[PDB]
Amino acid sequence: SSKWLEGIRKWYYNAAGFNKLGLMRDDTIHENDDVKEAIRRLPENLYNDRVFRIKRALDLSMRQQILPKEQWTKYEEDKFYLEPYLKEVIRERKEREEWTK
Amino acid sequence: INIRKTHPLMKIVNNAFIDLPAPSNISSWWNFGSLLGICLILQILTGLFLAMHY
Amino acid sequence: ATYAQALQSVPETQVSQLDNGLRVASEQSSQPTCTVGVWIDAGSRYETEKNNGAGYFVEHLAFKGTKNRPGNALEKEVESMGAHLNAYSTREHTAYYIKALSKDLPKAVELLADIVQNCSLEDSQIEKERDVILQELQENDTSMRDVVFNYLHATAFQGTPLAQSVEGPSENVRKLSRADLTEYLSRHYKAPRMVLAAAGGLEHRQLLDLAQKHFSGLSGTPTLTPCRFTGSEIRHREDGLPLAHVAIAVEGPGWANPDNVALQVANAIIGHYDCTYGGGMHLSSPLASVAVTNKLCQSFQTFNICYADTGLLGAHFVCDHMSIDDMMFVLQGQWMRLCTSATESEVVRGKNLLRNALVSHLDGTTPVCEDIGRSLLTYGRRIPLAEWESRIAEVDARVVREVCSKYFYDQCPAVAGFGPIEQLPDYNRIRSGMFWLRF
Amino acid sequence: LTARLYSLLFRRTSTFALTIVVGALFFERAFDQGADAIYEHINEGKLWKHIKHKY
Amino acid sequence: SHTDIKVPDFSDYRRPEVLDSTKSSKESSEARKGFSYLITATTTVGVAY
Amino acid sequence: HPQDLEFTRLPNGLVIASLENYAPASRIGLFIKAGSRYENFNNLGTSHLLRLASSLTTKGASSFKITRGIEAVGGKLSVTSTRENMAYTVECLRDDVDILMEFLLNVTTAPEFRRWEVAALQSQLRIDKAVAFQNPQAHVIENLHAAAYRNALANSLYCPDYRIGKVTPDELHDYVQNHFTSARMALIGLGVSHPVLKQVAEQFLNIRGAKAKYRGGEIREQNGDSLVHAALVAESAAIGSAEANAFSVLQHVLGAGPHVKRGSNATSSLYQAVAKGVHQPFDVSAFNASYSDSGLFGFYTISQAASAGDVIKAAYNQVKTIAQGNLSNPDVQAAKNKLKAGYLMSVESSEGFLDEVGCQALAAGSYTPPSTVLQQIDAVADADVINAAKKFVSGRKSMAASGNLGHTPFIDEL
Repeated sequence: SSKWLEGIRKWYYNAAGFNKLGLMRDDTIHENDDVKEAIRRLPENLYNDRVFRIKRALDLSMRQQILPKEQWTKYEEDKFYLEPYLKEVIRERKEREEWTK
Repeated sequence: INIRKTHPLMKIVNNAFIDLPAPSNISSWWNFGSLLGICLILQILTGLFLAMHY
Repeated sequence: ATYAQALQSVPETQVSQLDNGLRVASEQSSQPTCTVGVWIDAGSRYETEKNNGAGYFVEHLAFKGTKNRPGNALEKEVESMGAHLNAYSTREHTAYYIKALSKDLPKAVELLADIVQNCSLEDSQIEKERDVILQELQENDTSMRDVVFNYLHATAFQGTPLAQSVEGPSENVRKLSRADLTEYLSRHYKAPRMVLAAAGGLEHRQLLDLAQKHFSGLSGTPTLTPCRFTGSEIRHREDGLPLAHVAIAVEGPGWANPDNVALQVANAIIGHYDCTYGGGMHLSSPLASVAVTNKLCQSFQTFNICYADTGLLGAHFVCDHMSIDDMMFVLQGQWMRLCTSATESEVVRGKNLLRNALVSHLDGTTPVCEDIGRSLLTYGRRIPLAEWESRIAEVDARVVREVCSKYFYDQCPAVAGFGPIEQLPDYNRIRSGMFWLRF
Repeated sequence: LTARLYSLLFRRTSTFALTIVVGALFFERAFDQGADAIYEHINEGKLWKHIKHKY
Repeated sequence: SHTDIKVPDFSDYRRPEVLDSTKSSKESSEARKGFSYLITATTTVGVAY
Repeated sequence: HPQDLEFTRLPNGLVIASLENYAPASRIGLFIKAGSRYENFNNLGTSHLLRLASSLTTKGASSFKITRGIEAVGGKLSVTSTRENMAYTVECLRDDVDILMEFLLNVTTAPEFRRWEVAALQSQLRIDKAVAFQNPQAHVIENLHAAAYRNALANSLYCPDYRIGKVTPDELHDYVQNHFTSARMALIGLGVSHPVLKQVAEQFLNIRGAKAKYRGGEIREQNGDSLVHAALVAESAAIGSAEANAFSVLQHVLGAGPHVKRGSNATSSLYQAVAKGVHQPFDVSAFNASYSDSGLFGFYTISQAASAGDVIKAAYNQVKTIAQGNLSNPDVQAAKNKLKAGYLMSVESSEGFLDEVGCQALAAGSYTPPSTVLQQIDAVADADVINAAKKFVSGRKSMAASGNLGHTPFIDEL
């Protein structure tokens, strides 16, 4: 049911790692032409928040130390900001592919 | 556009041999750099075989 | 409706023949206008060596006086009846046309027939027109484009009189004498070579009778010979120019082949992209997407010129001096992709664009009347829209790759470079990269 | 002769590669046979095949 | 300017087959192509052997 | 072909002309009264941006689908505009009209306006501005409209310098939302049927600032190309009036561009007066642009840098001696036949037919046949000509100038 899947998602989020290093979902994505296009289509303040969170994470991995307990950006306030832009990018990439088929 | 102008090895080969701005004046007296290069690789290969049987 | 119902309603181009060497062509239509033109097949191709461009000298000296109707009185009567008098000339042909209303047709045939058969030369006016031609060669050294194309013809047809330039050398201009120009008039512009066209909401029989009136007694009774396509290179190193103008051409078929129809489909595929088009990235032709994505060219026109079963087939691109070789490579890649790996969707798109371009062309007074002219120059008739529709439908992709392998693959081009063109590689690179060895 | 040759063997690259390899093998055949023939013809007499013919 | 450009002539260099200005060169093209490509083919055959 | 086109007015306010000739050249024009005069100082130079907005994404078809569908059916989408009006024209075959109609519906009734497209279009704005203002005549006319109006007609077709890049798509949202009204649209179809156009423009739009005062003044462009371009313009008349048709008679009296190619142009008054006075090469023509609430009439000179003042003085004395009543009546009929030839053989092409017929049917709220236009041309007297010439001499002065200004009368001897 719904109580099972949300418990699994919370367990995998607490054991995922990027909650410890002060990131969100969209911070930990791998980049191709499409993902870098979606990064290029970002709003400006969200882009600056993204690069500040990335630079804090690189700092934390530099001295190999985690932020403390309460400074973890926890579950269910994670910002899915890159979702519609990258969603439309992959959709239009499939549109180009199935047009040039 | 091109694989030759963009690949980071074929850039070296392109700016060495394909699109090198060379003079329109030099005679057979300027072939000898390439002649020493081919003599050197010939010496390398024949010396390699002679060193295999020695 | 559809193609059959709409293409069925088109006027038949009512032709007639005046019996001294005159071909008259009326197109009765359903709009209140007239366009009346005289096309005489007289250009540098017909001209001798020591009179290069005297037909241009004629189309300067044409309107400035005749034996019955004076020159200022000519343009005075033009402004009296509300007409639009105009004239132009190629290396082969010559055109004098009038844009007016169909009731002004008798005065039109009057003045224009006096222009045909009774021209003259006025020596003070001939010195003034000599100075005008000098000033206009001066002010038409400016525009680089027809400089490039005259430059291209002169390097493409070397030695042969088909690349006699349109206005000759300057010393030739300042010695085109009175006796030699009257000799030129007596030799060329007379009997076998003239089409009188009239397009609009007009009539055929009364124009036929008044042309029989005005063209009574022409008394006119060995030329148009083939030439050589050499294939060569010329480069103008001139670094005081802002952009680079490079054209390349192979030998084209001419008029009387379906090969010309297949190459019109190919030049509908490639075309003339120009940089100021709304949207540049997502264009259907991949050459357009590449050349805009890397921002290489400033324009390119890719086209066909058809002289009398001869001519040229090629391209001119304008670009900055840092995008010559990449533009050249992707142009050659498009040509050889039409040759060796010709697909179907590109032929579909080329047929759609060629149909739409020709239908949007054949409308208005001037393009339809010049269609009548350029039809009856060599065809022996005027071809309607339906026959070109059929000859578009008669070609699939297999004939397209046959024609492209027939004309483009592994050839001897003609290259004209103009400007800051140092980055263009040497000619044998264009030769050995012109045919695909699959890189 | 010439235009037939360009029509047959000089249109696409793979056919050109095949015909130059086949020309190389026929040249192998005729060139080896002619070279050995002329070499042992100018060395007739005190060559080993005469002694193998005797013995 | 460009109308004064007169191209030099190269009959000291040209082939004697195409010393005919009027007769167009859509005909003797494959002759020259097969001639030079036969020379390069013989070259490549010898080098490959 | 005994057929003719059909006027219809859909009750929200829009104007549809339909034509069905049996030629396959099918054209759909859509003209909108949302020109550059409906923009203020906050959004200077936005009409050029919105004109270059062909490749947008639409709510119904994304931009790749739009550009490739249009160029795969082979139809042409051009957009042409003046200070009053914008024009979406699409031409194709009659087997190519439904899907291109749907794309044109997408372009009009579906904005999205996302940001990266706006920035790439800013770069395109500087490109098109360079290619436009590299011809001097358009720049002189833009400084002229900035030199005669103190109000919304002094805005430009194109965009000024500092607003390139700074303009945001949110102003595009606001302007397109509250300036594309259903009562200010003209759909002009040629080659397609009437009720399909009626269904489309009936179910597929569903939507729905002061005057420009004369200013008087001069604007100078020190540019130094030895070619003086001088436009001397006063205020004339609003569009459609018989006085404005008398101004058309007046410009055909004074003289236009060379109808004879390489012509002395004896029927022109200004060019013959100055070429009889000045033995230098030049060109002098008339100019008239009449508008929805005001108008502009003047004469436009192109000349050398040495003797521009002789040109301007001789032209002004010629305009005064014509305004004091010296004009021959068959020459007036020759000017009326000039206006006849202009109105007929300027719109006999399908481009000009679509353009002027749609602009009138959006302007005048009706269609007018050509023959009654020719009769209203020929029904103009001579006292209107004399009074319009006196109105130009006595009227206040607007001047645009460009080039070597050191041989120009400025204020005093205008």
